[PDB]
Amino acid sequence: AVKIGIIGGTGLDDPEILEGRTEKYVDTPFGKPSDALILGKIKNVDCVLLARHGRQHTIMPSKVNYQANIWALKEEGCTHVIVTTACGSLREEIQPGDIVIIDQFIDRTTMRPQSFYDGSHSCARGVCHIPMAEPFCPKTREVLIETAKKLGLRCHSKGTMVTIEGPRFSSRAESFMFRTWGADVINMTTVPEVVLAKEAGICYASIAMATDYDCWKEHEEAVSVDRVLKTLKENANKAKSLLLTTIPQIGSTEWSETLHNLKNMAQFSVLLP
Amino acid sequence: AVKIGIIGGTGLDDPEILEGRTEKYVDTPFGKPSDALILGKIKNVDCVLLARHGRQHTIMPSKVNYQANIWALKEEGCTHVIVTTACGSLREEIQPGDIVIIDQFIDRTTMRPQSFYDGSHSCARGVCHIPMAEPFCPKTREVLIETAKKLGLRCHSKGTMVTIEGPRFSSRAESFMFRTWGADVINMTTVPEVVLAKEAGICYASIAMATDYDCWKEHEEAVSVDRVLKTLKENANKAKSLLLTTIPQIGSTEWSETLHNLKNMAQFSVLLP
Amino acid sequence: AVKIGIIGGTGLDDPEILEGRTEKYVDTPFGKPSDALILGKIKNVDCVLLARHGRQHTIMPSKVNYQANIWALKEEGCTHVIVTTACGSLREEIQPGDIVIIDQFIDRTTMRPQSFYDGSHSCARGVCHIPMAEPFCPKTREVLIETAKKLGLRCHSKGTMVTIEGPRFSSRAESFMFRTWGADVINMTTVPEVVLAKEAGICYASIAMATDYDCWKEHEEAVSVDRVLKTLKENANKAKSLLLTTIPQIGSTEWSETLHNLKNMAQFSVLLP
Ligand SMILES: Nc1ncnc2c(CN3C[C@H](CSc4ccc(Cl)cc4)[C@@H](O)C3)c[nH]c12
Ligand SMILES: Nc1ncnc2c(CN3C[C@H](CSc4ccc(Cl)cc4)[C@@H](O)C3)c[nH]c12
Ligand SMILES: Nc1ncnc2c(CN3C[C@H](CSc4ccc(Cl)cc4)[C@@H](O)C3)c[nH]c12
Repeated sequence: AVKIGIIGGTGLDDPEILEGRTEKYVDTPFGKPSDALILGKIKNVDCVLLARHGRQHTIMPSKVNYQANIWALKEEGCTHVIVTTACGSLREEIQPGDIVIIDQFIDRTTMRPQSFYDGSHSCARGVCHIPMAEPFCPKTREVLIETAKKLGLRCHSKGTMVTIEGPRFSSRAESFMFRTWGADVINMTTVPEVVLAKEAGICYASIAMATDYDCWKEHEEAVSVDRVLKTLKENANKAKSLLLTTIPQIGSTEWSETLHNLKNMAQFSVLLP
Repeated sequence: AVKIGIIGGTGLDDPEILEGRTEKYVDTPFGKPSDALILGKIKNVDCVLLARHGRQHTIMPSKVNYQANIWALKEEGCTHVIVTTACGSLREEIQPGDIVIIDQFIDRTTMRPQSFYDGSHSCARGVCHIPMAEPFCPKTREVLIETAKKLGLRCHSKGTMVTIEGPRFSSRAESFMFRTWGADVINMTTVPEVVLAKEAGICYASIAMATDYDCWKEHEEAVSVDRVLKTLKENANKAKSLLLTTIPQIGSTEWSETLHNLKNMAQFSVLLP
Repeated sequence: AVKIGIIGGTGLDDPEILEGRTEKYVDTPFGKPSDALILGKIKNVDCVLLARHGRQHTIMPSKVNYQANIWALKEEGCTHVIVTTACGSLREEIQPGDIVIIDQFIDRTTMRPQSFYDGSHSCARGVCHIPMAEPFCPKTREVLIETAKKLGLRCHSKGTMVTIEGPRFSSRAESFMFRTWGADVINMTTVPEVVLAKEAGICYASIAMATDYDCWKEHEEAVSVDRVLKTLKENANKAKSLLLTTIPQIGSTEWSETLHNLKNMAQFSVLLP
């Protein structure tokens, strides 16, 4: 069965869009999810919705309960998780408003749990070393790409997200260094969400929306909260249209082989006594 | 009004120099400052002095209470914070003994709180994402530069500090990598001091004194505590003269616009419910 | 006297090999070592054996008690610590099965104590800033090199280990970035083991065994637990032969000057009140 966890800036909740809406507060072995899971049906496909920074944004990216979020989506039975994220563009040709279907990351985070297998829980015994060669679901990305071209939206079919610890924005020196590293976009939340998704055997893809060019331009104002907020307001419909047209397609594709493979990868990543 | 917090290796305390000296032990929402604040007047300008690693240097750079230090200077009413720091040179042309008026950093730290807005305190509610495009006060740096040329001291008008976690020094591989990154000087304390200063709406500049060339030279002894200590002893007067001649000038400049701008930046960085 | 702590994948325990075997559970100021120290004699040289991830591998590289391991070896009286480690090759010419006698590292770790001098213990008072220009014992490496050529084994006489936090493997973007950085091999345990060894005045060298090429190859399967495990099984005898032929030689060399120098370096790294 297809069940799609959706994380992020999605006005997808709900009434016209979400049929059979149910609000469910969840307690996981890793503590509390960011907010109540919102459960329902979007065009006859089972979905689960989750606001990353909580009821009206009160928790910093560093202190987001990533373990609880992923574990709670898996336990509802999600086979997919498709997320949305604001990001800074590190390249001229990724303009604010553009979607980037990222395919790689570089971790610049420092204070974040990145495994369920942390020694502390009976649900996750042993040590897990999960492969990250292909951090993002190949077939989901493809649908995301096909669908954005169907929508005639500006879109980059690939890209490397650098995830900074934050909550501060980058210095200029840092911005230029990530440029030399070959990173395309920058955020605060992609790691460890994607790593925990893979540990859980979930197919996970990210819709990244560029909102600013960070601070690397010498003659333009550098990123701020207010500039990200207004760009994000202007452009939020694109990520929303992309998901409404994507979700029909996911629920009408063959998935058993991808999910079987993802399950074995996660299974065989773990070392028991 | 002008009030200048001064952090670091400053024999500025006191008797000839500091008029109207007062020792004040402070308790902030973020715990204890590194040491008692020493309060007084240097050439008719209100100053506040603070030893970064405590009464006779007992705390590692990683465990320095950066939140408490900055918050306590702000609460005394500082409009400026000008700091001094030892550093390793990552370029031949920055010789030991040289001052670098840094203008950028690269964060290599890992275990450090970098925001007052951490979820825990009523004085700092919401999430703060502070811009870091220009981490250091433009007009203060300028005075620092003008004044060092007035002193005929060797000086670099700009520079990128890499801040390592420590307390160890860098491996050679690490030293060469920061070189390829375009870093000029290296230390253990610049981040998060500067980031917390900006969150507080304080104009903050750093006097960086090169003490060694780290370990990148193939045919010279690599950095050690004793080599830094003796270079620092030989060269400590330069940073002291620079501040005595700088402090008159700060207290005689126009500041209201810079501080208004810095206040709005900090104000508009924060997200409430 | 020579006493050699040996950490890692060593079937050196024991009966044919280890004379006068004794199992000793130890309590250090920094908590418990990874496992019981196994104590005895290998070709008439006093050795101490220690399994890094514990009795049948149950602790993640991030949560390994590095402070306890090193401190317990020092307190038994080790003058040397020679370790073995699996690693990913970041260069074509380092083939799986090859030994790399590493000589440098780059730290990509984030959540790890890296000093005994942490403020908390009477055995380690003050702040320690240990030089890392030459993180690995020069004369031990040399014996390791000479001995591998005597064994006619494939061997790289130098190399830069990047130590990632883990427990996940690297993304591809990350793999390529460490390549551009000039790293040769990749692991999860080298830092802070080597840094704590130096703080302790112990001569410390690493036998690194390449087990995989991580994920940088476009047309080969990326690293997994099972691929590392089988390569490691196939190649484990090489690291074992290298140590049996190395250990005679260490116990028959002049060491007093190296250890005196290493002791002064550690001594003079520390700042008391
Ligand atoms: N240059 C940049 N650097 C790092 N991250 C970002 C991001 C990504 N997030 C924006 C956000 C800061 S602004 C914002 C916007 C809406 C709301 Cl409700 C709350 C806050 C952080 O979660 C990271 C966009 N541009 C970035
Ligand atoms: N190559 C290098 N790398 C990192 N940091 C530094 C530093 C900066 N600090 C020196 C200092 C180590 S030596 C010292 C000197 C005086 C006293 Cl009272 C106490 C200790 C650390 O706080 C970082 C200088 N050279 C450096
Ligand atoms: N590409 C790579 N990246 C990071 N580390 C490694 C390592 C080094 N270790 C292997 C090991 C993962 S696989 C393994 C093997 C035997 C046992 Cl008993 C338990 C687990 C981690 O400790 C890091 C090899 N290849 C690596």
